[PDB]
Amino acid sequence: LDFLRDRHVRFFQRCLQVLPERYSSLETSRLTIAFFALSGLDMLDSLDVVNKDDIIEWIYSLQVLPTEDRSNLDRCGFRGSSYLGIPFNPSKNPGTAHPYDSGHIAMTYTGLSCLIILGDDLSRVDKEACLAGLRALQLEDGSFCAVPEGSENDMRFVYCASCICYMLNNWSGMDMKKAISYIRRSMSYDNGLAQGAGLESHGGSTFCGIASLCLMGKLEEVFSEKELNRIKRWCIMRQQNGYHGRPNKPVDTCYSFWVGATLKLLKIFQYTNFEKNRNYILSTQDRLVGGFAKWPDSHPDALHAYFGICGLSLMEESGICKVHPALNVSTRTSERLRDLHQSWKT
Amino acid sequence: FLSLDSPTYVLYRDRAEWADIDPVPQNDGPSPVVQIIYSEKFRDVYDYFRAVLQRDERSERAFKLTRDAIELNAANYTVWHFRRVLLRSLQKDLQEEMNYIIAIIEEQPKNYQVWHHRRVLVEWLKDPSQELEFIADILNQDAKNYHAWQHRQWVIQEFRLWDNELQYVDQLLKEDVRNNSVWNQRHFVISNTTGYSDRAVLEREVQYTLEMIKLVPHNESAWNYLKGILQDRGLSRYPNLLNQLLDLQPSHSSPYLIAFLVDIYEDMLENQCDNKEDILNKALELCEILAKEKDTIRKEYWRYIGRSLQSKHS
Amino acid sequence: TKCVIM
Ligand SMILES: CC(C)=CCC/C(C)=C/CC/C(C)=C/CCN(C)CCOP(=O)(O)OP(=O)(O)O
Ligand SMILES: [Zn+2]
Repeated sequence: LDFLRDRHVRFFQRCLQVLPERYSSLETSRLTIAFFALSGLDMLDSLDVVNKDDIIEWIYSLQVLPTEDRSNLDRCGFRGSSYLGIPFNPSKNPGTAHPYDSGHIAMTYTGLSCLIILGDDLSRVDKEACLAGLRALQLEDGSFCAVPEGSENDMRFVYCASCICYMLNNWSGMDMKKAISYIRRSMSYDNGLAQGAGLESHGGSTFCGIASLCLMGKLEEVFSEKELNRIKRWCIMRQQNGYHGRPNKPVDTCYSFWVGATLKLLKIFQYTNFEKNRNYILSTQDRLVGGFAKWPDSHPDALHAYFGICGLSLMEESGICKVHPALNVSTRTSERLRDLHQSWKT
Repeated sequence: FLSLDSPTYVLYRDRAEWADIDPVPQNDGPSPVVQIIYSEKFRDVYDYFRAVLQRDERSERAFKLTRDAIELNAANYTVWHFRRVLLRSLQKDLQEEMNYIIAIIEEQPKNYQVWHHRRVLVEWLKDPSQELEFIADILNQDAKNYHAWQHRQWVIQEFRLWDNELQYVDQLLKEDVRNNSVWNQRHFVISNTTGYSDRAVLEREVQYTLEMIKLVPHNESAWNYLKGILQDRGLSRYPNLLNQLLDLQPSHSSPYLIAFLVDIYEDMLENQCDNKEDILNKALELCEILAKEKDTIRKEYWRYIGRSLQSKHS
Repeated sequence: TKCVIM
């Protein structure tokens, strides 16, 4: 049918306010829920309905700053929320020591990302500390972990590392040669990219891999023309009407972005069928509460609401800003970031 | 011990064993964003968790507190880390923890933290004897669970348990020949044991796949495996393949077959074959067949492929 | 129902 823009704006507004205890399992990643909402409002050109200054202070209260003795550099970055009980501090005073307080790579990424969307200039971000923390997360095989205490490692975090280095406009945060090696080794026999070597290729990891290379500006240099053609074939085969993440799996709204954005980066999204994709995405739209779901007649959530909108954006939906397919922010925001980088270079 | 929903449950704030600890509250400042509202019980457990965590108390009471924290939210990675610290400090029975995590994962098979916890345990015990059977059970609730397949490959690789996997794969492919995860597993086993360079193995596999394709011609997974094990050696180097496929076209046709053919013809043009101008037309004819009637949803893609072949071989 | 990515 049609895009209920105002309804989606209210939906994101609610997300930034208060959630039911049934969402307690998102506690440690509240910052990424905030990102979905803010970036979502940005994409609909409605950031005006929120108090940018209040939110910026909240975000800065999530930064893990280096202590007086700077003995915790390997653990700096951002927290997903305040669940540890550390006293509110919007990056004003120095870091308060705590045996288990450290950043999370996906939170450092969405955190910096949110600050830029809100207009902040990142002056209160301890760039060197963040990059130090990032370096500490990389493994021998080139991939990354989410936290210094240890976690699983895969393509998801390689993408996070890439976005962080790109936004801070400094690649000292990683050993790019090893990361590229990891990305190459994840290519499957069917030509898609998996979470890691030998694993089943997947739409999510393919996006993470390709987007990471584009952010490093080395797509052409890492994959041959023959290889890129095979990857393109794998990606475009994902469209059934909407998109699925793996062969023989049911379509899911968020893949309209994961795969769609990959196709855009490979410059062949233009050859996909727009109408069937748009029709599928809209069929998952909740006309009553707003937002989108993974499947039609299913409950909506912040993740699918955001990615469904970015999916629509890829096709230039009337009323939605153009999304930067590799950085995952609006192109308007990516432009402001370009200016920010230029200003630093003085 | 004392279950969260037991009629005699008591808040930690009212327990004598916890009288000496001051609970630590969470504070999102003046204007909280994406704030989750918590019940009395929830906030009570975590207010004490914060306290114990903040003082790095390696006690038996702290260990029991994590069990409650996990029941309230198994996605809190910090809680799992601290529990591992305690498992070591108190030298707990890891065989018992295996039973615990085995139950937890069954209730939440799509949680990242629980799979990571089990992997750390197995590394500690250096004991994979339970793994393959456990994963097979989980794969029974969802045969495509990415977490399960990921764990299964880690185990097999780490403890070299290749002996029966190819048989397990054959069994699952009979249950659902369309499960893309199983085809990937098959390639995983073979390339890590015999490899595909052994002409006897390559033939066995190409034959096996053609048999599955004959049973269900419309299956991207089977076609992707077939092209996968041959694309690097060179599709045009297999003359009998081109004809065996052209013979299937009549009955077992599908866009996957037509696509395979286009790819064969292109390999030929790439290797300066005989009848360059004629082969190119056999390809273009197929591309248009895909665009206009076989894979219409990708109409513009196939036409783009066609235009690419012409400007490259003319 | 949902997509847990972390
Ligand atoms: C916050 C942010 C924008 C992060 C970007 C970096 C990440 C974390 C990308 C994740 C991409 C992705 C879609 C991964 C797959 C997630 N799963 C649901 C994995 C396993 O569960 P399955 O139910 O088998 O998944 P599915 O069938 O949906 O592939
Ligand atoms: Zn989804």
